[PDB]
Amino acid sequence: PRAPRTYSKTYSTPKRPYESSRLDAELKLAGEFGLKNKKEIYRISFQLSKIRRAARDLLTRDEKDPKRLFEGNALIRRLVRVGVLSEDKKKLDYVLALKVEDFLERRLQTQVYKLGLAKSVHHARVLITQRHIAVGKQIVNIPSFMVRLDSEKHIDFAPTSPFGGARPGRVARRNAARKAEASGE
Amino acid sequence: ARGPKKHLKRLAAPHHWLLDKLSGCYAPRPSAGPHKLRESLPLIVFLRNRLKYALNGREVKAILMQRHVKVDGKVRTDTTYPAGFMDVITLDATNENFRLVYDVKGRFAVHRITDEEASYKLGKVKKVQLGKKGVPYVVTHDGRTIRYPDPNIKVNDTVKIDLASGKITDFIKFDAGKLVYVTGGRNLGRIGTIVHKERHDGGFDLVHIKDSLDNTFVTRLNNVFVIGEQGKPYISLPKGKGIKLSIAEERDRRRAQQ
Amino acid sequence: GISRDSRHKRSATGAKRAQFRKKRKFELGRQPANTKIGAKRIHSVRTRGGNKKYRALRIETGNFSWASEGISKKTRIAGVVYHPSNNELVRTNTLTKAAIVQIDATPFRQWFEAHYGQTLGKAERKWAARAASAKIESSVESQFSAGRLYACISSRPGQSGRCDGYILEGEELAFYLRRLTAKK
RNA sequence: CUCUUAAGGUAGCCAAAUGCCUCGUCAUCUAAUUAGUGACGCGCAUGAAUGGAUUAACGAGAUUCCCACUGUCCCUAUCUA
RNA sequence: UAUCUGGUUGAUCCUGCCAGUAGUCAUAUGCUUGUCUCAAAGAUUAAGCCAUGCAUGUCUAAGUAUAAGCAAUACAGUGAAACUGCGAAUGGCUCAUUAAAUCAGUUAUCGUUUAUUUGAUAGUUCCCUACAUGGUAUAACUGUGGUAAUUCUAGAGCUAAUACAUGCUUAAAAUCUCAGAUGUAUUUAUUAGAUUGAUGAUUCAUAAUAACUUUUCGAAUCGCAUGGCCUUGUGCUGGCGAUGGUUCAUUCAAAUUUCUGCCCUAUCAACUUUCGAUGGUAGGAUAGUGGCCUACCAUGGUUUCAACGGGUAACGGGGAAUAAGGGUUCGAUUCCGGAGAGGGAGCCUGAGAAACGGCUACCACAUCCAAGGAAGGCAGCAGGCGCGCAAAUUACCCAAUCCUAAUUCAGGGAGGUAGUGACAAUAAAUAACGAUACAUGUAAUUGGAAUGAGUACAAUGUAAAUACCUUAACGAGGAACAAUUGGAGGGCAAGUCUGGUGCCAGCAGCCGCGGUAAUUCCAGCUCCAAUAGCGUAUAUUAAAGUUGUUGCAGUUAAAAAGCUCGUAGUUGAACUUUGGGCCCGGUUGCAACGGGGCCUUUCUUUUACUUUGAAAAAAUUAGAGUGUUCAAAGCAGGCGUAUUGCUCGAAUAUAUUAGCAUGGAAUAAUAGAAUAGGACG
RNA sequence: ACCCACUCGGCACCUUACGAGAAAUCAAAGUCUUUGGGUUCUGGGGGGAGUAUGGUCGCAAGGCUGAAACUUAAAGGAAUUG
RNA sequence: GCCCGUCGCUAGUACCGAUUGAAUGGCUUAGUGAGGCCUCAGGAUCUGCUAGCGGAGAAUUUGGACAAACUUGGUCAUUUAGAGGAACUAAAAGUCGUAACAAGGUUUCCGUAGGUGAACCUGCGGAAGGAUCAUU
Ligand SMILES: [Mg+2]
Ligand SMILES: [Mg+2]
Ligand SMILES: [Mg+2]
Ligand SMILES: [Mg+2]
Ligand SMILES: [Mg+2]
Ligand SMILES: [Mg+2]
Ligand SMILES: [Mg+2]
Ligand SMILES: [Mg+2]
Ligand SMILES: [Mg+2]
Ligand SMILES: [Mg+2]
Ligand SMILES: [Mg+2]
Ligand SMILES: [Mg+2]
Ligand SMILES: [Mg+2]
Ligand SMILES: [Mg+2]
Ligand SMILES: [Mg+2]
Ligand SMILES: [Mg+2]
Ligand SMILES: [Mg+2]
Ligand SMILES: [Mg+2]
Ligand SMILES: [Mg+2]
Ligand SMILES: [Mg+2]
Ligand SMILES: [Mg+2]
Ligand SMILES: [Mg+2]
Ligand SMILES: [Mg+2]
Ligand SMILES: [Mg+2]
Ligand SMILES: [Mg+2]
Ligand SMILES: [Mg+2]
Ligand SMILES: [Mg+2]
Ligand SMILES: [Mg+2]
Ligand SMILES: [Mg+2]
Ligand SMILES: [Mg+2]
Ligand SMILES: [Mg+2]
Ligand SMILES: [Mg+2]
Ligand SMILES: [Mg+2]
Ligand SMILES: [Mg+2]
Ligand SMILES: [Mg+2]
Ligand SMILES: [Mg+2]
Repeated sequence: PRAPRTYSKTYSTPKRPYESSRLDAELKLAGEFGLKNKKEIYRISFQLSKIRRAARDLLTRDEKDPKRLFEGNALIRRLVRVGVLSEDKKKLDYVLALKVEDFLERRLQTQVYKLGLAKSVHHARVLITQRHIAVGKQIVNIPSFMVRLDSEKHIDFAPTSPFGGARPGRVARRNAARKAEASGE
Repeated sequence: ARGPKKHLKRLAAPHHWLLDKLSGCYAPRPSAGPHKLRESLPLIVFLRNRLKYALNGREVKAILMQRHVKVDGKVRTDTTYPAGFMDVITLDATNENFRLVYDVKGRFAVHRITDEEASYKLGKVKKVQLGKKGVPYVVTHDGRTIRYPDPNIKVNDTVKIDLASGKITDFIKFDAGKLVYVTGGRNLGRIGTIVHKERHDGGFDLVHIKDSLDNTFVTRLNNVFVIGEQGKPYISLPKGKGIKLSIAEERDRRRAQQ
Repeated sequence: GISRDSRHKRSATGAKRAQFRKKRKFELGRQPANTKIGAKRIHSVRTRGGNKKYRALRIETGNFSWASEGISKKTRIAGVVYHPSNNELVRTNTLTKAAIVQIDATPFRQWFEAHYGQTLGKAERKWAARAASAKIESSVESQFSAGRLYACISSRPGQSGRCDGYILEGEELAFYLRRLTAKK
């Protein structure tokens, strides 16, 4: 048969299901960032834990070690490119001190709201899901996109999806066709 | 198990072919031939994955059927002909010649050469034996036998092969200070000079190689290929000349084009 | 058939081995040829690789070498007089490697007369050149009076189909005559 | 609880060569068993040197079953003195 | 992400387990189920039994064509059948057997076979054809049939070969025998093979002499072009190939093989050796080594450092889950190796099979029969029965991947595609925004926008599709286009709400609730948790420092043998070159840390250990780069145009058992010279 | 023989514990999460059960070795107050 | 207050058990032994060469080794029936007594032996886990 297909889980559930403080913090994050459920928070914390483990294993190595240098520089480059890690924190010790909100901020659902394209995080969510937002010349209909700190200056409405283009929509068409008859002629 | 295997499942093919994981269940099994199964490079791989001229194995067969491809002077219409080290692939249509050599990463690099030097090839002398009727001969790395060799040619030497008359024109000996290619192991694809040869009678002979960057590595005698003297290779070396830059320096060279 | 594997033939510790890999063709054995004397009957056995072996049964003639002068005459084998491995092969007159047989010796006597001209057992100066260093031995020549030479089979009749050999000499002859006179 | 004895049969064992009822009841053995064996025991009337229980070996002792074997029989016939 | 909590008590601190908790490519099962990608899937119980259909055939220019087959002066094209050759020993499936067996890593073949590929290689053949031999040969074909029945085949008449069997031409030169022989293949003997090739090492390669073969090889083959010279003749020479062929080498392989490493068990301590067990000699057999087998001989071989025996619901490994570290558990299963095709055994062909979609017999099943007989092997693909807690279509296709063949063309249930599919995994619809009233929120007080879930012109995708992307039109107000699964005493987030029942019905993993005041049952409302998922059962992992090497406990909670001796095992006091010093010199900032060279009385026992290097397949893991739209993934891809194109990549680390190479000489062991049989001349 | 002082070895004792322990208490039951001097044996919740079975020893009584099914949320230790 | 055992009922689990019990599988002594292979033969009829002499050769057949399988018996292992026997556990408001916890009213407990409906009693030696750390 053909080679196995690799696949991995992208989240991890909490050890304690019913910790009230964790539940309140998770609900705060979901309300602030307009998240669908706790699985998005779980995914972000899982990614943060993977990054933290990598940075820890690198930090246990001696300084100026070839592997530590290469992999830590690559991880710092990726994090600053995605904009999760600030430009003044390229040390690999502030990587460990990263938080869930740092990743949640670089979300396309967060960035569309922070760029004024939407009135709320939920408005940004529905606008993205409805193909109304284009990152470059490409429609991105997924709230989790991790804008790369250079597409941020390019997040605009799509040529389709009639908030940044020519067409007047689909419900406006039927509304006009009904208003023309309701006018009398 | 009851006879020789004729299939080659994917993920069992040599990794230096850089085959797709999910293209199919099977990989092109190198037919019997001059070099090896592992150390070879099927013409279908060289034509559909390294040159991108053909898109399918059917197109590879179509290319091969019209005598277009030529390996070491002969047509070699075999779809999975085991082309290997120092073999010369020449196509009369799209007339350029490649000498199959190892890049720094140990893959068979696409190395265009000229017609004026595609005529010859190099070959490591695998053995020196007396054949029938007392006629001495040499067996080379590519399974070639050459009768009446120079009486000074020993094992681990290299012989230039005309590849038109199929005869020895020149020979390089194995000695300290000679340019050598690494044809296997971790250092596969590196190029350097012989520093010393530790004997290890009974076991495996070890040879120390020093590249032009003064990096010194030891490797088994089985996978070293003399290619000349330092600064004068008898063949055209690939783009990297077997330097084995570290990963950091490779990243720097990659980022030096912005 | 006959198996040469070590899956039977219990281990050196004495443990009985369980049976895996039911008998394989590449491990096969075959039955002895048990080469007899007279009325040559050689059969071809198709062996591994498409090769061929020759089971010689009932062999009457063989190529025997003197090895003192290098003649290697073809002769008739009379019988088996000694066998280091089994006296039953002597009793049944079975031809096999290392068997002590008696050969006709008349081609060797004829060669000796036509080469030296020295009346072993009863072109002019060639015999003079083959000079007085012509006596062979007091035990190799005393057999010529009876016209039978003790020889040792050197080929494997069941393997090659031939029953070649060499005429015993020196300490080998002395040892084999001592064995013969001890057992007869 | 009574009546009652010198003591009221203990340890054991049993339809046993000791149990009437009785061809006792259950199981096994068999197609079929008043037989045999193993169990049960309010045991007419088992039981401790009137020795109790069990025992390897032994037995021209009594008994049941199985294999072999065969005129014991089916079913008789023939031969010798 | 190195975490605990509830339960023994009137209360306390412990031991200690039960219970809770989270994960599981880990199996079921319940409820629910809208979208995209990805796709496990009759392994567990039965390697149990199988109806039916398919899964291995194959032709070029180049083996054989008189099809009475097609087509417009031998056929010359195509081409049925057949002969011939090759393949059918690959693949795919399954895990039953198997515990030093397989397997893994690592060795050897100076101990062997090797179809095929690639390269090289053969002037030596004959005791009245070579301008080319025979049927001793026949198939298909033609015709006559038998049988109820099978891929049954009989008699008769042809016909060919790269089928079968014979059979010459190659001078020239050349060395021995007394005119002949000396090629190569086989067998034996002998010689050289040095210090005239090679290896660490050979009786190696090779050569030579003498001979020997139920006798090999040394093209009586085929296609396309036909050229040149000349006495123009059936003249003489000369191309490119195909096929075949002896030997060597090579490759694909195979077969043995070195060393080390397997789970539980002593309620297995002795095992093997009569009937080979350990070794020697010789023979036989093998492709070859070898007690592989035989004859003789010897009494050996293994074992508490666990042999041998027994169990495994044991194929081994790469790996998987969980994991602070150490570990624990799993691995039938996408790759590698092994084994098997109902159980055995035997064997033909073939290079390669002890083959099973090959044969033969037995055993067990079981099929058709006209009862005479004949035919069987789904642990291949579908599919059926049975077994069960437990697992899908009797679909399409060779378009990719490759494989096979005479080979570009044909074949392939290999494979791919789709159907079934909440195995598992990735992304994330069920609404968003205003106006108005009340106190940012609320009340079915209203509005205009947006979209895909669907359906569908076309198009893309595809072998044909289907689905995905992209979209003409349609396709929201209860946006009814209505999200569920378990809970609300504690653990553990969420009610002392209302009705019901009243130690009943029931809940409750545990503690417990319910006996008329139920925060626990049955319901309504509300609320909680996760969410297209949630619960339940079993197993396993962490929690478990409740298996403890790290790292447990033993006075009283379970546990110090009644006591001493003592073998194996484990462990074992100290000591032998240290310290001066002068130089050369690398890495991080003149200083530190790291090496080497000299003296200072100083220039090849045995191991363990440790450093570095090769090694440990790929896939998987970690990890670099890369906008699959993100992501799981994949190894892609990227950049200026109207090109007649330039280019980066598919790294790196990891296995430290065992073997190999190498530096060191602390630590631990080992031996030197004592009746000197000692060290240097 | 006795006294004084020291010393080695021994049966123990008193106080205090830096320390240890759950505590009772302990100069070891200390030098243990700052966990490693060497070594032997034993235990893994309570019952079933030191039972059944097998082996072995004994004249016997019994000794040594020694399960499982099943069942249970406690059993137990020290201490406090009644 | 707590509490122990016999006995009686119900349910479940395991054990012993006559039956020279039964079934399955492994191994194996002995006996028989298919089949192919090698081998000693054998000669349908088939064709070549001069009544002869060679070659190919089916049926059949000798002896071997390889050996399935069967029968007999033995042994091992795993399941399983069984009259009867003898325990354990759960549920318990059943019957009898009160053995232990207070000096539990005979201090308790251990080893051993005997006895008794039952817990238990008694003898011998031991322990304090005793109800005594104590009479220079
Ligand atoms: Mg009585
Ligand atoms: Mg009685
Ligand atoms: Mg009786
Ligand atoms: Mg009777
Ligand atoms: Mg009496
Ligand atoms: Mg008597
Ligand atoms: Mg638990
Ligand atoms: Mg199955
Ligand atoms: Mg296979
Ligand atoms: Mg030789
Ligand atoms: Mg031998
Ligand atoms: Mg396993
Ligand atoms: Mg198994
Ligand atoms: Mg496996
Ligand atoms: Mg299984
Ligand atoms: Mg496999
Ligand atoms: Mg097989
Ligand atoms: Mg089956
Ligand atoms: Mg078979
Ligand atoms: Mg089949
Ligand atoms: Mg098959
Ligand atoms: Mg199937
Ligand atoms: Mg809905
Ligand atoms: Mg859609
Ligand atoms: Mg409720
Ligand atoms: Mg709460
Ligand atoms: Mg503990
Ligand atoms: Mg106690
Ligand atoms: Mg205790
Ligand atoms: Mg000792
Ligand atoms: Mg020491
Ligand atoms: Mg316990
Ligand atoms: Mg107490
Ligand atoms: Mg009392
Ligand atoms: Mg009293
Ligand atoms: Mg009392």
